[PDB]
Amino acid sequence: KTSFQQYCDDNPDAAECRIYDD
Amino acid sequence: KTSFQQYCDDNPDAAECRIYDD
Amino acid sequence: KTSFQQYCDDNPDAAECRIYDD
Amino acid sequence: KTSFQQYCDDNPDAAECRIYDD
Amino acid sequence: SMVRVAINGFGRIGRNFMRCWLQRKANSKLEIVGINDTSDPRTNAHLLKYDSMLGIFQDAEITADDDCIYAGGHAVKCVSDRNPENLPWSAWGIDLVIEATGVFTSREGASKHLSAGAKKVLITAPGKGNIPTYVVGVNHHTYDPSEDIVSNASCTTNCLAPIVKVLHEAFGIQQGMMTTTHSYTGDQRLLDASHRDLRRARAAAMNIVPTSTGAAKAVGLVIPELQGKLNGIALRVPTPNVSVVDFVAQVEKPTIAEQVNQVIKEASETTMKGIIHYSELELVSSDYRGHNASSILDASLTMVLGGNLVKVVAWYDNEWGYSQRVLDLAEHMAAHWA
Amino acid sequence: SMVRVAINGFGRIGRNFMRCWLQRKANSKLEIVGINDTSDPRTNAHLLKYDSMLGIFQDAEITADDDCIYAGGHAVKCVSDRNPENLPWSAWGIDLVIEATGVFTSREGASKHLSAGAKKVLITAPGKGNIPTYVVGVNHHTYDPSEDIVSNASCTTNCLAPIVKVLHEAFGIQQGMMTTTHSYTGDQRLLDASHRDLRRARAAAMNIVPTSTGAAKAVGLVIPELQGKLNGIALRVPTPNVSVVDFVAQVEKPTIAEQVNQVIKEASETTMKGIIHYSELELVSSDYRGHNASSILDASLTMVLGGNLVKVVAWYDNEWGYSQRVLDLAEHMAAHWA
Amino acid sequence: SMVRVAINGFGRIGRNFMRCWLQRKANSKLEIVGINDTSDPRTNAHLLKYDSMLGIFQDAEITADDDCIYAGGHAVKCVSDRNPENLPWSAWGIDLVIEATGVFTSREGASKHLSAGAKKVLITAPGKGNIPTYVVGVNHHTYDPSEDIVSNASCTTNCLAPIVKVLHEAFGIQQGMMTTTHSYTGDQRLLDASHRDLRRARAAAMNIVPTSTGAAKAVGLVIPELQGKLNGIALRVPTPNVSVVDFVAQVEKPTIAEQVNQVIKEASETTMKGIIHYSELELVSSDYRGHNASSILDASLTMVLGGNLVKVVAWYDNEWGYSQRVLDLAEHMAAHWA
Amino acid sequence: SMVRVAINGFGRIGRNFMRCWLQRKANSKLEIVGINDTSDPRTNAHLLKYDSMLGIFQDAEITADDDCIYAGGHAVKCVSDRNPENLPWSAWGIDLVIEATGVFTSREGASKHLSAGAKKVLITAPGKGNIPTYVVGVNHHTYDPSEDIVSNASCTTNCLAPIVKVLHEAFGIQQGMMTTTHSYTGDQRLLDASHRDLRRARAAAMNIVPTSTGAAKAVGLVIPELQGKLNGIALRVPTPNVSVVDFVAQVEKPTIAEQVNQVIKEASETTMKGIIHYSELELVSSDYRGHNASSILDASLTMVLGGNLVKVVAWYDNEWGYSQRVLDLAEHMAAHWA
Ligand SMILES: NC(=O)c1ccc[n+]([C@@H]2O[C@H](COP(=O)([O-])OP(=O)(O)OC[C@H]3O[C@@H](n4cnc5c(N)ncnc54)[C@H](O)[C@@H]3O)[C@@H](O)[C@H]2O)c1
Ligand SMILES: NC(=O)c1ccc[n+]([C@@H]2O[C@H](COP(=O)([O-])OP(=O)(O)OC[C@H]3O[C@@H](n4cnc5c(N)ncnc54)[C@H](O)[C@@H]3O)[C@@H](O)[C@H]2O)c1
Ligand SMILES: NC(=O)c1ccc[n+]([C@@H]2O[C@H](COP(=O)([O-])OP(=O)(O)OC[C@H]3O[C@@H](n4cnc5c(N)ncnc54)[C@H](O)[C@@H]3O)[C@@H](O)[C@H]2O)c1
Ligand SMILES: NC(=O)c1ccc[n+]([C@@H]2O[C@H](COP(=O)([O-])OP(=O)(O)OC[C@H]3O[C@@H](n4cnc5c(N)ncnc54)[C@H](O)[C@@H]3O)[C@@H](O)[C@H]2O)c1
Repeated sequence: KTSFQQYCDDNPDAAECRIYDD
Repeated sequence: KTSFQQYCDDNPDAAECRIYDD
Repeated sequence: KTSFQQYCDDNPDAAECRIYDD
Repeated sequence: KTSFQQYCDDNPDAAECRIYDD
Repeated sequence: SMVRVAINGFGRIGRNFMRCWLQRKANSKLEIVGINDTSDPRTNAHLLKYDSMLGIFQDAEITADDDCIYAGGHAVKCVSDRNPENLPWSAWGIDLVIEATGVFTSREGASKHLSAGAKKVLITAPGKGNIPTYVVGVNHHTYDPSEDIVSNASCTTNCLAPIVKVLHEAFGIQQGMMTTTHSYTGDQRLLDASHRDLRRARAAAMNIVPTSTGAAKAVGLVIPELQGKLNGIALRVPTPNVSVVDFVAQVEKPTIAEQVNQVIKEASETTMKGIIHYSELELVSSDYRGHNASSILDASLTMVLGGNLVKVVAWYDNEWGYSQRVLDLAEHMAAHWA
Repeated sequence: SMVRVAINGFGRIGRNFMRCWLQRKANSKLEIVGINDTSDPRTNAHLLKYDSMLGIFQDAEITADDDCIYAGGHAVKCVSDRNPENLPWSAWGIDLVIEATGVFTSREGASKHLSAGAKKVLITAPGKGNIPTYVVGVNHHTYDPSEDIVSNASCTTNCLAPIVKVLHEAFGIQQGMMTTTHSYTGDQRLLDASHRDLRRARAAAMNIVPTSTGAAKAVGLVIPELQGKLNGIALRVPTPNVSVVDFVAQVEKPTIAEQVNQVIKEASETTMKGIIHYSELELVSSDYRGHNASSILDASLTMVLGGNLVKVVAWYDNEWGYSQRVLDLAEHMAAHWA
Repeated sequence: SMVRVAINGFGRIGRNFMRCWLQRKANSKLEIVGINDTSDPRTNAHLLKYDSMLGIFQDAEITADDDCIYAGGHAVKCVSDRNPENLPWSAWGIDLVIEATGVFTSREGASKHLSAGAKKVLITAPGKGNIPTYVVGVNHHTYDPSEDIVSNASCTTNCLAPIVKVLHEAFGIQQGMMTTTHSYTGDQRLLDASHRDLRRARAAAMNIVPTSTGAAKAVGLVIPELQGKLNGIALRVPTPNVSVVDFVAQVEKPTIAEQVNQVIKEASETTMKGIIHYSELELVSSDYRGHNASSILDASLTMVLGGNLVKVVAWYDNEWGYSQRVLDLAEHMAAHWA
Repeated sequence: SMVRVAINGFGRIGRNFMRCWLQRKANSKLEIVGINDTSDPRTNAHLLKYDSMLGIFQDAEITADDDCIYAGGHAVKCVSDRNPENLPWSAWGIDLVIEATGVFTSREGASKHLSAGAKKVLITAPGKGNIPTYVVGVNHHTYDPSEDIVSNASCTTNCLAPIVKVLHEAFGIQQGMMTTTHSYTGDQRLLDASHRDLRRARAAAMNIVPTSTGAAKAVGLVIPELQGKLNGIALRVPTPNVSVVDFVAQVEKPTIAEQVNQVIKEASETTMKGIIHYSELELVSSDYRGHNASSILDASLTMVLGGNLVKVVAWYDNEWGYSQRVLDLAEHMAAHWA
């Protein structure tokens, strides 16, 4: 994992990570 | 001190926390 | 013709009248 | 006096002419 | 007897005014009986009912035929003639015209309604020339029932003048500067396009657009002591409604932010009740949609420097709040009608 | 020698066209010598130079006096008459009029320019009635040099028709439906206001606004095999420029998304080079500002179901890309002049 | 007695849901007793009361202290822990969690609420993995009372699925493609900024932004006959709420636009009453703010080609309409509780 | 030897700064060799190239691999750690960190970069506490090369301070009030959502949003004579870039609008060349995208009352103009580096 991939696993609600299936 | 206050101390770049002095 | 229909015949470029087929 | 000036005298409500003092 | 009203120009102000009256109809001395506008009754009824800012009109059914619109079965006759001299004002027995087109703001222009038979004209805009100008809550009690043409000033003047009156009576205003950060209005173009004013030419929802304004100077018409002592500008921004006045004044009596706020709060509870609202809440422009006050002081923004340089900031719903004031002025004229 | 051009209507398309020509004039058979517009030279020059979408014009100095605008020393005569029959086309030696007002799209209307002295008219919009219609890259080589009034179709037709032609020749289009999610344009009102079209009446930067469109049916004019086989709609949304077409076709030859993309990519490199661009990048509308292609296929969005139901999605700069095609068509006419 | 509810994630859906319940609580089997969110009670109460889309909450007073928010005297306990395993669901006697954070959509994630003491979880989003999915009006009667984690699907699935069910039962859907022109949502960035999705990274109010969507494929979860037969995409546009789905279907029984409209109208009056509304009015997105239907068919936009290629277009308030359906599903679970 | 630069925080300012340097690279004493950011190199390269405000980067090819981004084949190493104490500054030989995250603006926070091995830190924001603060063109010649942490102030302070310096030296500023009508920035939420600041919580593209600001007080740091004599506020509005300062000052020497404009014009041609631009044109915010000045005086808006109350209005590109100043300050530090 990259640091970015790990960050989104730990903080899926972070602004860089949110995916809402509209 | 509240949980929200601790959250913003720990994550000042979080979307709920950012204060840019424009 | 109504007054409005006559107005748009006389002024097709008026704001109340413009129809651009996008 | 120009044609544009006469147009706005004759049609002050035209889109090219409206001046609302906000 | 009801005062018979015709609306000339069924635009943002004409339709906001109509909705204001429909909600206040039970207590009204006015009866809206006619509309003149560039468009036809079916279009007018559609736009009265379906409003991007106000929502769908809830209080009564709105319908139309070839000749009239109906609001709760009450008929409003419609005509479409851009020359007021041709309008059927005598034939319809019109007492008062609400002049809301934006284009008959001079005495010569507004008087065309008198020629067509109306008894009085209320211009929903600053007058050009020697037209008596009123701000409800500031000088409307000076209205003379013999006047045939009056102006209700602008939205911005209606927001600024009550605040100025309170500050002047408490501290003595020596000079003052204003900027209104104002929602875009229908005189601006949607995309860059020809206009005799090069800034109104520019795409309204894409830009901050400066315009000159007479709104601050006009406060001197309704507070004559301050003639020539006020000036300002407008910045139109990409919101469709709700505006804010920022006023910076030099005052005679030294003060501090807390006192400035207390004076305005006290007035809002007493002499300016219903005209000024005092807010200590941290709100934003959308929250003031539909507010009935002429001015909502944002108390958190008040500041003073050196005792004598005072900044206050006040919100206003430029469509709805102003239209409430148009209706208030018209009801005042009706109450004093000979 | 040079074909002398007048622009009638110095609006979004008229000014984009002028800027396209100013950048390409070194290889041009056209000389823009005149402009007719509602406004005066000062306003025309200001809006040509300062553009909310294109930015400040970089390539040459733009000035004006009472009679002309000037672009890098090139003088362009100006007139302001909304009746084309009165225009000075004989006196100015005008060969070709670019008809960009939006209001002279019938043969009767456009022919007023011929009565005034022009030799040909190129309408920057679909024609109304029996007007030959061209899309560069699709059928412009069929231009008949004896024609006096032609149409360059619409922005949406220029985006859709090249893609449809490629898909039809590869797979056989039996039927197709289109929706364009389109930037707002100057026919819509800034705030809710009178309009003969009740959806165009509504505040453009606040709403998704459906409108009917002839763009899909007009593909049948430039690809005659497909007459009657296409239909669709427009949804105007709160962006000021750049649009996207979504096209769902029923095709005869069964296929899959990878093959649809391969066919369009191959065309973009050969038969449709400069007309269709093929993109595998994850971009958004702003990134296509100023793109010179008529259609940019967003390859990541292609999908197929059941072999025969194909969806493709293509971007287009509806102001700039379309104006590049107007210039291409005008140059083609100038090179085949009779 | 009452099913005790906690909201996890007091965002757009969490707060819309709360307002839906506050308006419907007189007939409810639910009692909202707790909220968990990143922020504190003061912030929760402020945003519940003051809403840029819904306006100021009218029905009851909204206040807060350090521990709770209060809606018309009803106290709602508040906590702030982003790890659901730590939440006080046992201590508060929580029966049902409304999972509205957007981040606990797998069974593993949502089950953390069960470990903390809750009995069931309703995810306000498509589930990831093997989670039973319901659309009220389509398959909610199939609810199995033994299920502990369920999904209410997405806003777009709730709009599309009812229309698809009606069209499938009348004409037989063989394949279908969807595009939603959708208001921007909180997963997009305000200005270009880091995001694992390169299109969601881009300035949301400035751009048309394509995103993939599972909404069409998810219709196959609630209408199992159609598994694998639907696909589509989303285009996010610069409006803050209200969306529209464009659906192009290949159907077995040949038809025409008038018959498609008649079938949907009949369903809207009977089997789909309250779920599909049928509109013949020429409206725009703002007019559908606050609509309670899952789908509003815009009948003027229906078209058919060649008998089998059907296009329908339907509006939906993606915040409020969807939240009404979340409440409907929660009430259904409460009435079938085990 | 080049001064080796790392950017901490590759956001709007970090990426504007990078583009400013790439365009000015030939004359630079700086070499940008590293980036730390929350995201990965491929995302950073994509956002550097594709910008909703600046357009596609034209001057050099931008690519990326797992470890670096490349601009014209020149490698910039990338890392992703939100704790600056862990950053590889000694390992990369970093001389100067551009601190552009918004979160390390105190001496304790910025000093974490020094602990990690960097020699100096330039904070792209007002400092908290005893951090020396510079505005290029106002006090940057007071920079002491022994200072290890400096602040370049805010965009608003960089716009206001040059104007204040010119007005103070010409007329003597006694007190002054400011309002900035400012484009929204990345600290505001896209839709109403949790925030410790209740106004930044609100939907940024839908509202006029007041915020407190230290920008006016900060002018007293760079013009020490005016410490305590200036205050103001901010109104964030729905434009994505470009802002305007409105400044109202009490001055000692009586003046008139014409003299105020002439003094600023003279400074813009001499002592403030490149920092203040003087404009007599009637432009709007979009026209100032990419302007390199810190302040563009809009001369048409200047007004004076009673000799001593002065209003001036100045535009600024808050992203690009400010980033030009960050680069100017960094180049100044490099020119004086021991
Ligand atoms: N919108 C505001 O915030 C606001 C506030 C206060 C005052 N005003 C003033 O009210 C006036 C109207 O503003 P608005 O915002 O309603 O504008 P608008 O453009 O929405 O409405 C003007 C209406 O008058 C019609 N009209 C124009 N010329 C006409 C003519 N010759 N005969 C009949 N009808 C005609 C137009 O078709 C339109 O329906 C202006 O003077 C404006 O300055 C506006
Ligand atoms: N904007 C687009 O995306 C686009 C794309 C393709 C085609 N078109 C078509 O091009 C045409 C113009 O569109 P636009 O967006 O440039 O509109 P616009 O409103 O920006 O420009 C029209 C111009 O013509 C002027 N005008 C109107 N009536 C006139 C008259 N009688 N005489 C002289 N000048 C007159 C107006 O003042 C204005 O300057 C329309 O037919 C439109 O459908 C527009
Ligand atoms: N907005 C819509 O139109 C819409 C419609 C249907 C479904 N949805 C779905 O609903 C969900 C929420 O969407 P939204 O628009 O309300 O988003 P939002 O960002 O407005 O709300 C999310 C809320 O959850 C909070 N949160 C995030 N992580 C948390 C955690 N670990 N613990 C506690 N609280 C946390 C956030 O602070 C925020 O208040 C998403 O799955 C979305 O796809 C949204
Ligand atoms: N945007 C403007 O107009 C402007 C003008 C002048 C100054 N500023 C100031 O510049 C600073 C940044 O503003 P911006 O507009 O670029 O904001 P932004 O949100 O676009 O950029 C901040 C960047 O820093 C990253 N980041 C946050 N925390 C981090 C950490 N701990 N480690 C590494 N990276 C981190 C973010 O992911 C983002 O890429 C703020 O202090 C702001 O006040 C902004």
